[PDB]
Amino acid sequence: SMTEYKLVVVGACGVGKSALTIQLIQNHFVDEYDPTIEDSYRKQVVIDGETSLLDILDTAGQEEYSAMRDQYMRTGEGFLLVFAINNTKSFEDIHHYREQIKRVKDSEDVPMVLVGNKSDLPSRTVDTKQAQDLARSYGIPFIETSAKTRQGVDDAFYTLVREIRKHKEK
Amino acid sequence: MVNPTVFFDIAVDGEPLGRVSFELFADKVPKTAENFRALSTGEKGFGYKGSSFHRIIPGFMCQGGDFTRHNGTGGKSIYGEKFEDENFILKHTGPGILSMANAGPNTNGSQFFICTAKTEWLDGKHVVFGKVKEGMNIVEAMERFGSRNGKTSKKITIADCGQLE
Ligand SMILES: *CCC(=O)N1CC[C@H](C(=O)N(C)[C@H](C(=O)N[C@H]2Cc3cc(O)cc(c3)-c3ccc4c(c3)c(c(-c3cccnc3[C@H](C)OC)n4CC)CC(C)(C)COC(=O)[C@@H]3CCCN(N3)C2=O)C(C)C)C1
Ligand SMILES: Nc1nc2c(ncn2[C@@H]2O[C@H](COP(=O)(O)OP(=O)(O)NP(=O)(O)O)[C@@H](O)[C@H]2O)c(=O)[nH]1
Ligand SMILES: [Cl-]
Repeated sequence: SMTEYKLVVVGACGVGKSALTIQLIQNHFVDEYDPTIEDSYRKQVVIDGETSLLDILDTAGQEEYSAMRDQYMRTGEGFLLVFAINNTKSFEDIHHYREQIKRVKDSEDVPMVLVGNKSDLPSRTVDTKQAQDLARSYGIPFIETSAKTRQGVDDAFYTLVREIRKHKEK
Repeated sequence: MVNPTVFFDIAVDGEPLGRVSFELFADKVPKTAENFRALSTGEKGFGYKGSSFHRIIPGFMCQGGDFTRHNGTGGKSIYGEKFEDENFILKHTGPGILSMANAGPNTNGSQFFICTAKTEWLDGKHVVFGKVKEGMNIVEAMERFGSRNGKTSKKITIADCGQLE
């Protein structure tokens, strides 16, 4: 058989939400920044032997359109919370994203994964330990990724799928 | 004392679409109006001519003005890369309002947008400095090349631009 998941990628502008999604879907990376309004992708994958359609909503990093934001969170089955390891503000935003998801879902138990992107860059401002500790406090997985080298890209999305699968079947 | 008017000859994949003219509110927003005027004549050696309307979203706006990177991220003012928000006297009252695009407070460059509807949630955040005079029908046509994510179905460019007498 097959399953299907609505994955939503959120996080501050410029952290690499689109680059991560394009690496997962299309297996390439470009340095050029094309700021997102909203994009959706669909891809059939096999994760742990189980075939699934991934529907990926790539959102814009913006804080002005709360009604749209809330609808993305209402429909999403799991969330990648993305920050960049060289963008301290993006890490400080992470707790806001989680609070917003909990508010919309009216729940403390929502599938999500914390993603520290741009791990290839030597300009780090956010320590790995600080991100690990935050994710542990939320009870969610943490993974460091690079859309440029592809490190951790499949693992980030597949980990989120596993979080959803567990939630559904428990 | 009369506000200046500038014109944009719009093209679709290089073929003429029509002309849009704008009144620039030099009387109430002088620094912002002067930037757009000078970018429209090209008198500083750079400006709008040849650049695209890269982001068009039906029901909302037509946005353009990136003549430095040609990818929606660039542009620059006659005063430097960015200049401060001059005032917020004027509001996004309906179709044809001309307003500055930005990336937050005090980041005006060259990118701008033409409202195709009232966009009042931008009041106090984007500096309104002009309006369409003639050619709203051309703006309505440009709007039809847009889409929900802003990508255009053909290349919409400012083939010529300048100041009217
Ligand atoms: C953190 C952000 C940041 O720092 N950035 C740096 C680069 C980039 C940036 O600011 N620029 C490239 C600016 C620029 O273009 N400024 C824009 C403001 C802007 C910028 C970006 O990148 C995205 C959005 C706005 C954005 C994203 C998602 C949106 C959205 C706008 C709108 C909607 C929406 C809301 C309600 C209902 N439907 C929708 C859409 C149709 O649903 C898909 N969404 C989805 C939540 C609002 C609008 C009105 C539909 C579109 O608004 C714009 O495009 C605005 C309009 C005013 C002028 N704009 N663009 C800007 O000034 C450059 C100038 C350097 C990000
Ligand atoms: N070195 C490096 N650069 C990256 C990485 N991921 C993204 N970038 C770069 O960072 C910039 C922004 O990436 P992008 O994916 O567009 O960010 P976004 O989060 O989708 N931004 P928005 O919210 O505006 O849509 C681009 O120049 C992109 O090439 C990464 O892992 N490493
Ligand atoms: Cl906006």
